[PDB]
Amino acid sequence: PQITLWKRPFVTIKIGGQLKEALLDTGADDTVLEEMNLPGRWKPKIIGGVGGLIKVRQYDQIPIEICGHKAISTVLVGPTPVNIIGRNLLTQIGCTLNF
Amino acid sequence: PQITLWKRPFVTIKIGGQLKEALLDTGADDTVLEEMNLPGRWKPKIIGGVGGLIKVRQYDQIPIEICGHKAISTVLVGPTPVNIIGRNLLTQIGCTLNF
Ligand SMILES: CC(C)CN(C[C@@H](O)[C@H](Cc1ccccc1)NC(=O)O[C@H]1CO[C@H]2OCC[C@H]21)S(=O)(=O)c1ccc(N)cc1
Repeated sequence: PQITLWKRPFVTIKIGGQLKEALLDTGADDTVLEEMNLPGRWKPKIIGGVGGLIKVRQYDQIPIEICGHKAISTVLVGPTPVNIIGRNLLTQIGCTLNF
Repeated sequence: PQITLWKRPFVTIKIGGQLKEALLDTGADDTVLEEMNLPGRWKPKIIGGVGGLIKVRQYDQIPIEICGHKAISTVLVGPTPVNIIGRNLLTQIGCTLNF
């Protein structure tokens, strides 16, 4: 389908056995979620946004259900103010911008 | 047009006779541009994202052109690391997300 942008484009995602709301964010390179538990190995990384840098945990090959797709993605976990779906996952579900 | 998200979605914008590169960002409520001079009244605004908050200047009713689509829109100016086109302008040019 098609999603307009008068409202913040939140979608429900299923990850780590949890249901979460996350913002579809074409301005994000990466998918970044608030503090949560995920299984498996991780490595720490620094990322930066509008306000400066934060430390995140990088989990690879994490299954995510989003917009009717069964995806597998890298997920960063850390102190973001909002769960964000970045282009790494938007590309994987065939999402595009159109005007 | 239609824009894939395998690369960052930068487009050329025209504002006040200036050409700039800006990110089409569905995660941003409002357009925010790197430090520049604009005419007319402004008021301070706080915005927030990854890494914290920044103070910006809010200018209303500024003409901006994107890929031949003209809008009159609110433009925030301040210490963003990148020029960002937000939902307030994306809606005015008819931009949607498509799966
Ligand atoms: C965190 C979002 C809810 C809001 N942001 C827009 C977002 O697209 C920024 C836009 C952005 C882009 C580059 C640099 C700074 C901000 N991207 C971002 O923080 O992504 C980070 C995770 O992926 C990495 O890729 C880029 C930075 C990392 S924001 O830049 O803070 C912002 C907030 C409010 C307004 N009006 C305008 C912009």
